[PDB]
Amino acid sequence: DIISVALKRHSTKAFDASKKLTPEQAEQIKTLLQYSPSSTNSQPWHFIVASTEEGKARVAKSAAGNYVFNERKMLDASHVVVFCAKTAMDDVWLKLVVDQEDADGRFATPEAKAANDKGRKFFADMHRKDLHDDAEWMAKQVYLNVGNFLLGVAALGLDAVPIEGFDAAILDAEFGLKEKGYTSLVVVPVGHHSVEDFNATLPKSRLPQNITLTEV
Amino acid sequence: DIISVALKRHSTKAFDASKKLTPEQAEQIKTLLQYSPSSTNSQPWHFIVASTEEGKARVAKSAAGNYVFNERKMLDASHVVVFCAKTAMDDVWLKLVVDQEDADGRFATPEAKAANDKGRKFFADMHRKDLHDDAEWMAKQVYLNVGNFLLGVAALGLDAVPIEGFDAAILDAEFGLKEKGYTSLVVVPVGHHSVEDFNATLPKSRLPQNITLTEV
Ligand SMILES: Cc1cc2nc3c(=O)[nH]c(=O)nc-3n(C[C@@H](O)[C@@H](O)[C@@H](O)COP(=O)(O)O)c2cc1C
Ligand SMILES: Cc1cc2nc3c(=O)[nH]c(=O)nc-3n(C[C@H](O)[C@H](O)[C@H](O)COP(=O)(O)O)c2cc1C
Ligand SMILES: O=C(O)c1cccnc1
Ligand SMILES: O=C(O)c1cccnc1
Repeated sequence: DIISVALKRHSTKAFDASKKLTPEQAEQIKTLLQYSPSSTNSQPWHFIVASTEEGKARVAKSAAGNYVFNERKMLDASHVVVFCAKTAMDDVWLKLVVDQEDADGRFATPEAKAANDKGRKFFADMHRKDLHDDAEWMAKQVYLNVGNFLLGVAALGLDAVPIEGFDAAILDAEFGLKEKGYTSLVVVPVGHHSVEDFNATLPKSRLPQNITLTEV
Repeated sequence: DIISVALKRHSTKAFDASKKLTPEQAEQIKTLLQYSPSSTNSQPWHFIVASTEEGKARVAKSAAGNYVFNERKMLDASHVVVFCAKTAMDDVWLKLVVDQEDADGRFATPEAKAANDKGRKFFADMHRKDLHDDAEWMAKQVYLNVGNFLLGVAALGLDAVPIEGFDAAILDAEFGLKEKGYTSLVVVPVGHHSVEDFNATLPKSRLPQNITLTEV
């Protein structure tokens, strides 16, 4: 069943502009985005969900130059999700997280809450103060969300395609992302594929496990 | 249904060492590892699946020290997956990939294969030659694999826990990954939680959508 989803799922190359998500599906994809796991529950992300013609047109502006070939996808799909990562890990965000966990009832005592904050604060520093790779660290969490989203959407019976071929400088500018602390990394149009999706009937291809997998 | 899977899964803090994956499930998680999508279908990864007592112990060594809280999870879980990313993208691997799609029958003509090879190399060179984010780029694809794997495993009725808290240098050394061209990124113990898993009862917590998601 889930393996069936994983084996039949595919990157749609063309969407049917007349096929939309049901209001229920639309709510579900947002839930998928929100509840993805992340290191220390950092959730260093922001998402832009374009579902209107005007909204999608703005996103598609990022599909120019060498990426015009991805424009149709953004324009024709039902919903287009823009996965964004924070550009820097700050204490105000760290406090926001632990406070949400607290409001959600994950701490039986203030010291348990302090212990959690110190733990998160410890790995955040290791990345920003020591390794100096917090941008990459948070960007990795976003991709993990993307991975969770792609399988999820497929299990909902919806078509989608993860997109890296777009101009992030344009996309960020179009939504003032940098001046808000974020930068776009991946774009994911969602909907139903059209008869023009040649990849819907092509066999899936992956390297043999004897190359990529070792058992011990 | 898959939404329920997303809302119900949780990071397992303790596993029951007596609860092993069935031969079928052990095979499904590998299928899961293999079929994750990736940019350009480059599949810049290698997986180490430890299931014997000795193998899991070797992986566990990487958690000794400042990551002791993650050590038990690695010894008690039925299967422990180590997600590794290629450390550099070489033309041999690009050759291996495009030849697999060919063997799997994704190209109807030689020009199609060449055109695909050309497109894949254009983005590979962009990352290695122009952006020099070659390693981070492949690492991100591995995380996308992780995200897909965590949802999939959960939908399989299995417990798991993503782990960044481990010494990658130790792990890399134990399995001679550096000379092999890979580096460990995240460890994922899979199995069934024991009554010791205090996180199986705590409520899940996530930041509000009114701050993380913009609709247009
Ligand atoms: C992070 C990421 C970015 C990618 N970019 C694009 C893109 O810009 N345009 C496109 O047509 N496909 C894109 N792909 C789609 C596929 O090339 C890869 O998912 C496919 O070759 C492996 O196939 P399948 O997804 O149908 O299973 C990307 C995939 C991932 C995971
Ligand atoms: C890449 C990554 C690394 C993480 N590392 C660890 C770890 O080293 N130890 C641990 O106990 N939990 C670890 N977590 C689990 C989380 O703190 C958890 O994903 C999060 O707080 C949200 O809770 P949930 O997974 O139960 O939904 C990690 C999560 C991700 C995605
Ligand atoms: O999310 C956690 O608890 C965590 C993440 C990285 C390292 N150690 C712990
Ligand atoms: O997988 C692709 O086809 C792809 C990935 C990144 C950028 N452009 C195309």
